[PDB]
Amino acid sequence: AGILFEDIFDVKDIDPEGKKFDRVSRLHCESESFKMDLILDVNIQIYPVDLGDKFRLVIASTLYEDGTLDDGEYNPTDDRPSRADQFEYVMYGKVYRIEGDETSTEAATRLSAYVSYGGLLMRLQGDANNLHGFEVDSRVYLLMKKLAF
Amino acid sequence: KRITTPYMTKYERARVLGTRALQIAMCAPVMVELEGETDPLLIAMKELKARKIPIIIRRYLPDGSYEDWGVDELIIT
Amino acid sequence: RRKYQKKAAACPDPSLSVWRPDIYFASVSETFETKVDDYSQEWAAQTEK
Repeated sequence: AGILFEDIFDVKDIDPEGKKFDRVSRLHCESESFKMDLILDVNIQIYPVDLGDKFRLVIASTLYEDGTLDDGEYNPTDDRPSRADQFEYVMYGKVYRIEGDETSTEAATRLSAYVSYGGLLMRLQGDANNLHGFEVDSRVYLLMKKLAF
Repeated sequence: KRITTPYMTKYERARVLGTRALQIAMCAPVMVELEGETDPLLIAMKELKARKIPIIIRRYLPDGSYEDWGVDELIIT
Repeated sequence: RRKYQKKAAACPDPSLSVWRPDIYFASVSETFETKVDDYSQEWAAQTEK
């Protein structure tokens, strides 16, 4: 497996900072199993999300769950069994900032990793025990699916 | 005993490539292999990256003295 | 008369009057030395975490 993160979130607020971009919406989410939080920009034109909804979230570093080599090139002419076919919404962007709440203490209780999916930003703050895999300039994928119960 | 800049300046490169490009024209012999251009400035600028231009420069200090630096030994930017 | 060494005979000259800057590496102005050293002190603090 090449999974760097996996949790089931829950949308609690949408655009509180007032900056309402067209076709992009903020999603202040919170986890339920853990106590992490999430800021996510999704494409509303393609994959709409409203508040109160709950969705699976997986952040991988490769789609090839077997034979992990993460070559980093898109070929639409290749059909191979990958990880993307299980989920509905797949992004691809760098990690550009890791800035926690430390006070001269390495790997503190709060650690925030900032991912930028070609412009669509993402904050993933929580316990630093989960976010070990994230380094600066690490090409990670975002994999997402909404589940209703 | 020569104490000036070891770096070739911009005007040094301009005059060396100018005269060397005229030291290519009028059937003058060339010292690198060429992919086939007709502009002598490209030819003279490829010998600069080759450090094959043999020109010695007399950098006139204002007394009337000079130091003889070589384009072979001058460090381009 | 060690006062002639206690009181130094002058301050030392600027680093680009003595030891000219075109040949002699790391001979910069006093203002630029102060700027480089303040940024080294700040850079170590931000690169600590």
